[PDB]
Amino acid sequence: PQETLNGGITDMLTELANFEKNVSQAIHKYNAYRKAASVIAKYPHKIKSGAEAKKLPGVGTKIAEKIDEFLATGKLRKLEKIRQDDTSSSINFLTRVSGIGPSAARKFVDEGIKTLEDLRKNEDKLNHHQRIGLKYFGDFEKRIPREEMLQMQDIVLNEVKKVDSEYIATVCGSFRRGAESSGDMDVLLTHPSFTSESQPKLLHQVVEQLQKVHFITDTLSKGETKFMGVCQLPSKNDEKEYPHRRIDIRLIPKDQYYCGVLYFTGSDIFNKNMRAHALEKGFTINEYTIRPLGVTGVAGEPLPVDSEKDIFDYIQWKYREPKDRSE
DNA sequence: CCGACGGCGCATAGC
DNA sequence: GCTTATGCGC
DNA sequence: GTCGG
Ligand code: NA
Ligand code: NA
Ligand code: NA
Repeated sequence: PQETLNGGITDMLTELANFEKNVSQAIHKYNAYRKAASVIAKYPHKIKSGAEAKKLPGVGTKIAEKIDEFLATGKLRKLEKIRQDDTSSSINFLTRVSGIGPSAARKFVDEGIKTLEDLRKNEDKLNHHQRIGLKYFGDFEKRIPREEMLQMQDIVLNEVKKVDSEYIATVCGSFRRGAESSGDMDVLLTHPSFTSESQPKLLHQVVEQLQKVHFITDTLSKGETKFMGVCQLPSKNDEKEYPHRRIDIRLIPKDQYYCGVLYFTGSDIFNKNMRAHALEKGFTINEYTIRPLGVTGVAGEPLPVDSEKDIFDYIQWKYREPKDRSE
C-alpha cells in the first residue's frame, strides 16, 4: 500500500514523531507515533475515519482525533503551529547531523547556531563525530542501491579473508533480507579465537586493512568490539565519485555470533515473533543467546549455536530464509 | 491507575 | 588521574 | 501516546 492510500496521515504522524524526539525530548512519544505510523502504512485501504484507524494496535484516542482533524481539514493545527515556531524548526533540522542529538541541537540553537553555515563557522564547537556528520550531511541522507551494497560486501569480505581465513563476516540488516536499498552497511564479524570467556587487536586489524585499500575513509568511533565510520566504493578515475556511506563493524564472540546475525538481520517485527514463539515453546532468545526456560521461568545456561538454523531447530521452527523474515 | 516502553559500546563532570 | 553519568546512534 | 497488568 503506497503513499496515495494513507500518506498524508503517516507523514503527519512521522512529523509528530520527529517533533517529540528532537524537540520535546520524549522518546516514548516518538516511538508511539512511529508505531502508529508504521501500522497505518501497512493497512490496505484509505482510512475514512479516526475510529476506523483506532482498531489498529498502536493507534489510540488522541491519534484518531488527529486523524479526524486531518481528514476534515487536510491540515493538523498542532503541526501547523510547530512548523511556524522557528526554534522547533532549527532544532529539528540540526539533529539531522549525525552526532547532533536533541541536547546538542537545543544548545546550539539557543546560542544562535541554526544552519549548516552556522555549524561550518563554528567547527571549533563540534566534536569529531559531529564534524564528520556535517562533512557528509547530504551523503548520509542518501540511500544505497543494492547493487552498490553487493559491491561493498565484495570489498569487505575479500579484505577480511585477506587478513585471516578464519574470520567470519556477514553483512546484515535489511540488505541480508533481499532489500532493494540500504540506509547503511552493518557488518557482523567474529573469529574462532574470540569467545565469551576469551584479542584486543582482532577488530583493529580488519579496520586497518579496510583503511589501507582506501575503503574506510573516516572513523566516528572505534573500540575493541564496535567500529562506526564512513566508507566509499572506488570511483573510475573517469566518472562521478560514489557517495560516502555509513558502515558499522561489530566484533562478536564466536559462540554468540549466530544469535547476533539472527538479531541484526531482523526485521524488528520478525524478531518479536520469533522471541514470542520461542518463549511459549520454553526458551528465551536475546541478542547473544538462546537459553532454556524453567517451569518457574528461570533461564538456564546458553545452548550451543553453530548456525542460525540451530536456533530455529531448538524452538521447533522451520528455518525462515532471511528474505522471508519480514514478520 | 500507573509504570513500561531496549539496552549497550563509545566519546566526552566531578573527585 | 580515575570513575561515573550522560549523549548519541544503533 | 498507547498499552496492559
Ligand atoms: Na487501538
Ligand atoms: Na543527529
Ligand atoms: Na537524527
